[PDB]
Amino acid sequence: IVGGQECKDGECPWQALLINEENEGFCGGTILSEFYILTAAHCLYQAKRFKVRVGDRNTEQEEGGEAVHEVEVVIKHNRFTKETYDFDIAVLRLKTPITFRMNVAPACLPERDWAESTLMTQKTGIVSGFGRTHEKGRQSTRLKMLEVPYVDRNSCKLSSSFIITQNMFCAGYDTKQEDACQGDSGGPHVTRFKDTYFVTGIVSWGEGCARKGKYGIYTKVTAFLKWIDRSMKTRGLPKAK
Amino acid sequence: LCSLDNGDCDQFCHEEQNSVVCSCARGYTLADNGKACIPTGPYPCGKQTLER
Repeated sequence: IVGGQECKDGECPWQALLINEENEGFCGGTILSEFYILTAAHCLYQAKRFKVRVGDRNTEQEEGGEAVHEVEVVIKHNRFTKETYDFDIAVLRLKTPITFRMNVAPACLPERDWAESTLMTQKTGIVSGFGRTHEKGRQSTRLKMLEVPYVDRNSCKLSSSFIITQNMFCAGYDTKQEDACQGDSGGPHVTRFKDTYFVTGIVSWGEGCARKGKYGIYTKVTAFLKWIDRSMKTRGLPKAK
Repeated sequence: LCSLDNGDCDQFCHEEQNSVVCSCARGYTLADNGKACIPTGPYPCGKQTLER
């Protein structure tokens, strides 16, 4: 994350980190329940073997809490096109449930319409992650948070060099250099409504981290809400809708 | 109405049968006044784990 702040204990508890074969993290995720995590389908391709870790705020340290879970079944949207990062969502089903606890809580899933009218019309959303920190935040493995305002589709579609389908939405500053960067992908983009936080996006991609004129684009969770829901009931592979 | 101040609900608002009916996320119960949501267990959803 470029120039945001860190998460105080308790502050960003629905954050999951995905680690690969050498216990290095590559993408992030959001905890939805004791069994499911949400991440960005592309992450499936940045490592060959990965696990999910929760309750951690410093990639090169163990403070306690820090649990590692294995995956059991993973649903990737079967309309994920590696070339467009369209339909960039996957839900993981773990093998052993999460013991929610200090610094480990889920994020809420809003209900479509309400989400549309209230969260998505808020002025900002907040994103978090453990990846690339190009700014002034001593150490490099801490968990950060950054508040990104929402951008309007016209100005999004007119900035990006590639397409913005209706499942992507843009957020970030236009000149300020604070943004989701490499290693935050998959990670949560959550909107706060009266002291409660619901997930509004999954970090998907960007054209560099904090490049002036570019914003970061996230998956439109509100366009996958029912998909997610079914996915949390089944235990299969890709599925659609 | 909902828009106004979102019903005055803590979370979701709906309009149905000429009334405003609010609801809560999974992990919360609608409270007595019909606007607030009460946790059900120690760790709700979307709440910083402040304390313990």
